[PDB]
Amino acid sequence: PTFRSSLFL
Amino acid sequence: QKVRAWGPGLETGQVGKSADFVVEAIGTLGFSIEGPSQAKIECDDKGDGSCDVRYWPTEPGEYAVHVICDDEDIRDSPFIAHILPAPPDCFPDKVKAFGPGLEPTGCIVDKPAEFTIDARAAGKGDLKLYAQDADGCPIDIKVIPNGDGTFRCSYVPTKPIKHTIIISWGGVNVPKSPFRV
Repeated sequence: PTFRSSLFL
Repeated sequence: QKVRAWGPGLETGQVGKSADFVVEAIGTLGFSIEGPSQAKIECDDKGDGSCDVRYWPTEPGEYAVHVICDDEDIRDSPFIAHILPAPPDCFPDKVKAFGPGLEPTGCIVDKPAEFTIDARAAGKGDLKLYAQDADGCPIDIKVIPNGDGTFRCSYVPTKPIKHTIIISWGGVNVPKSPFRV
């Protein structure tokens, strides 16, 4: 399985 | 662009142990992590236009670390990090490091700042440093292993300014680190 997590500011 | 980023977690790490790195200023910022597991990510703002970033892989395998300035990747981003499975016998959390050369500052013009590293309660692993100043100039730190699992190491600032030292045992950033001076 491929997963994509991410955060921004 | 205004954004620099380096450190252990863009190369390597271990499962269920935070892959860490630094991001510096020089708009608003962002990161994302394609990988074999749901990674969890956080940028802890240090205050100083730099922030400790750590993500948490739960799978051995390779993860792609995109740092993103605006609308688009950082210079070398994505970075590509191979995460190793946690050896049964490696305890980075249990490494300690310390001494004059890891403070606030006091670290003067051209002059050596000492510091040691006690890896003895820390199991088996490769030691690796990552040091750049406040301009992404690399910092040379001769590290002399004493034998017993401790390490004499020092460097020479030139500045009434800040130098950043990241410390990795078995490719995993160490407690109290990255040290800022």
